[PDB]
Amino acid sequence: QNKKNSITTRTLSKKRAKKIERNLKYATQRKLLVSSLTLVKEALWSVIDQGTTLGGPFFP
Amino acid sequence: ARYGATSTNPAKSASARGSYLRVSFKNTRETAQAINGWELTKAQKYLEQVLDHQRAIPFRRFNSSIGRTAQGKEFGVTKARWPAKSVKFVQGLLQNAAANAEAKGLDATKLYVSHIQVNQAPKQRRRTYRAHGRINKYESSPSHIELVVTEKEEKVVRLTSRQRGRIAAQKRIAA
Amino acid sequence: AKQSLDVSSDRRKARKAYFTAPSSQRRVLLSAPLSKELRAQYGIKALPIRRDDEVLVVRGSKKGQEGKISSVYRLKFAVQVDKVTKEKVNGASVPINLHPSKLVITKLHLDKDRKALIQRKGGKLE
Amino acid sequence: SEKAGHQTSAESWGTGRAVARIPRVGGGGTGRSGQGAFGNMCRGGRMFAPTK
Amino acid sequence: RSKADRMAKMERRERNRHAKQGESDRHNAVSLSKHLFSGKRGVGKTDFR
RNA sequence: CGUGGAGGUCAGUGACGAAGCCUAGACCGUAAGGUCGGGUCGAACGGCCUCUAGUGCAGAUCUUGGUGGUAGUAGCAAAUAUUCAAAUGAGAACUUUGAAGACUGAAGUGGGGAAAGGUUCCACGUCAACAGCAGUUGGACGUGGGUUAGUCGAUCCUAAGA
RNA sequence: GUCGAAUUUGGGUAUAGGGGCGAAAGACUAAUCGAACCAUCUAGUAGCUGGUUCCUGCCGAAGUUUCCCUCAGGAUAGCAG
RNA sequence: AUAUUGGCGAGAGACCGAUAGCGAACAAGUACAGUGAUGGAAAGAUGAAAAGAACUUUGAAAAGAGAGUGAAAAAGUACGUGAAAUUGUUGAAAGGGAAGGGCAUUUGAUCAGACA
Ligand SMILES: [Mg+2]
Ligand SMILES: [Mg+2]
Ligand SMILES: [Mg+2]
Ligand SMILES: [Mg+2]
Ligand SMILES: [Mg+2]
Ligand SMILES: [Mg+2]
Ligand SMILES: [Mg+2]
Ligand SMILES: [Mg+2]
Ligand SMILES: [Mg+2]
Ligand SMILES: [Mg+2]
Ligand SMILES: [Mg+2]
Ligand SMILES: [Mg+2]
Ligand SMILES: [Mg+2]
Ligand SMILES: [Mg+2]
Ligand SMILES: [Mg+2]
Ligand SMILES: [Mg+2]
Ligand SMILES: [Mg+2]
Ligand SMILES: [Mg+2]
Ligand SMILES: [Mg+2]
Repeated sequence: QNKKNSITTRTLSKKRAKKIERNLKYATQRKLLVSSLTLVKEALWSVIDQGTTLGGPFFP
Repeated sequence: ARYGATSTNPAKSASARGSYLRVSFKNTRETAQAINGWELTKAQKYLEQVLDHQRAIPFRRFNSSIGRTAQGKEFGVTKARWPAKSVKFVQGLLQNAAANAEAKGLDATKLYVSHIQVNQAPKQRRRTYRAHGRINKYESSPSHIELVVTEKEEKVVRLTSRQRGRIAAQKRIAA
Repeated sequence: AKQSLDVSSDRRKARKAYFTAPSSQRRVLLSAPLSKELRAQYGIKALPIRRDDEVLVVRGSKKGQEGKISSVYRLKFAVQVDKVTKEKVNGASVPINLHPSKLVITKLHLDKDRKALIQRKGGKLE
Repeated sequence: SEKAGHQTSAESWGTGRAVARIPRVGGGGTGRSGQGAFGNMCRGGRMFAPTK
Repeated sequence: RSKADRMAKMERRERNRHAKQGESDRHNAVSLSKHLFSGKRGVGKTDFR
């Protein structure tokens, strides 16, 4: 019903839903055969990877 | 998570719960039953009147040797009470449910209490000393309360050959 | 099958020994094999892992990642490699506890004692 | 162990005491006091016909 | 600090349910009291009034 | 017929889900029982030939643990007594100050000690549990501060005694 | 009821269980006294009470006889395989 | 050459598997009781990894609702599985001083087999 897309006591757990998805992929294979922190850190890693004279010989 | 009952199409529902609440299980069961099925704002105004002692909560199951009142007549009973602690806990959960529905964007004028459930929490075990050096239990009976509000919205027959022949004859007779 | 009368096959005793082993025994317990190139270069198969050597992860979800050993947490039978972490949105970084038998040493941290260990295990460095 | 279930100080409370006549642990101040003892039907008691 | 405080609060819950006055309240009730369950009262002096 | 464990075998079952548990579903046995489907669950377990036993429960005022009805019931009525405003606070019959009304009535509901207790004293913070209503208060919870002797006692003396 | 003494009372001290102490009640001796409390021998002793855990098939009784003087407890005959 | 339920060091089992097995698998001869001699418990299991739930929002707060972590939160420090007694909600039904059970059938609900 959820794939097709009141008060009830019929709910489907995510554990069972993931198992149904996995088993359906098994059946399909048989039928055929028959992060901002990460980006900031990498950006920082990529980034880091006559003259002049003032005063003179006298005591101010 | 894991309510006693859920809403199909949860996009039009909001829920609230409170666990291990140190309030009388029996009084709260009667309060939640007085609320069950109502429109939300109507329930809130009713509970305010109950605290004001203008209307009353009917006591239907846990009511042995309760007094009688004239405010029970609206619900067709004689035994009704005004449990303040229960009403305040239930009002807190109702306000939370309304807040959740507003955060979801539900229409507050169409919300009604589609589910409300009171279960027994684990007991609070005090003891009392009694005559002849006895220890007796002296316990609190707390509640788990949960509730869901919801927006209110608005042939093959097999005939025998005899039956088929009768129908065909009827059609031939008729126009 | 064991032949010595001084060795025990008792599971309860073996597990108690593992879980109450002190730090010096845990060093030996936390050994890691060498890579193919290092194995050919030094002529030895495995060494007790230490703090400054470079490893390759060869098992688990972090397989194929490389880095330098950050710490050898003997109290929890694990090692932590500086580049192998788990990150949260609030900026938190938690090191992954890796077992050294699921690692491979790619660069050894050599000192006098480590060279002596290799040579007494039969190594042929340089 | 041939001492299993017997290292206990317990005695029956007698007949007509509105409780079963199994021997019960004496003393006070702990949950063990008053509990049934020694019997193969009692928690912490001696098994019937202990293995030898 | 906040994590350890939350840990201590979560630990407290069963003793609070048993209504202990604190960590130090370890009063133990006996299972049965002999003075309450050793009655066979003749015609004469009793153990209470 | 069923159960814990043992020898042999089915190169037996199992992460495409072992065992356990729930089940308005299915079948086989006169029956003990066995078998299959669905749900839940997560790591092991069965058929057969045999070996072995701490091997099958409704009772024992049985044992240990858990839970009902009674029931929001009995009751929370000794010791003459409370009331007003402000403050604090999410919240005040019960905290604090003030305003009042009373009481103990010096053989005290006052001021100190002995035995016993051992920090309960006092300040700051502070309310989950406890204070059979309540609580912002506490002899509660958390962290500290505090007991100064040549002259007060012990210490010395002997008593019944040991 | 008694209330200035055969008075009331703190503390120290003495007497310990087949013992003590008793203006004598078998009182009292730590809610324990016709026998204190604690551990052990000890799972002490049964004329008696209670209980004693799966299925089905087939077979299936016993108060009627002698005795140890008689009660008690046993022996013997019968009946069921 | 014999003994050895104490001490020290080892190897094992057709043993028990948290009401079992030592009283004690755990800060157990502990906590607690008693003037004393003595008496004497209960109590093991999140996850591979604390990644033990940031952030927003309602609330005085505990908390809730979103969000997120994780294979899983039908694992949330009440934490593996999660039975029964007992309880709540929902749905269906029955009820003129008990209920339960047997034979048989009506009604309603629900269901398997056999379909060449
Ligand atoms: Mg009444
Ligand atoms: Mg008393
Ligand atoms: Mg035992
Ligand atoms: Mg399964
Ligand atoms: Mg048995
Ligand atoms: Mg039973
Ligand atoms: Mg029976
Ligand atoms: Mg009984
Ligand atoms: Mg019981
Ligand atoms: Mg009343
Ligand atoms: Mg009064
Ligand atoms: Mg006066
Ligand atoms: Mg007066
Ligand atoms: Mg004070
Ligand atoms: Mg109170
Ligand atoms: Mg304090
Ligand atoms: Mg045990
Ligand atoms: Mg669970
Ligand atoms: Mg049930």
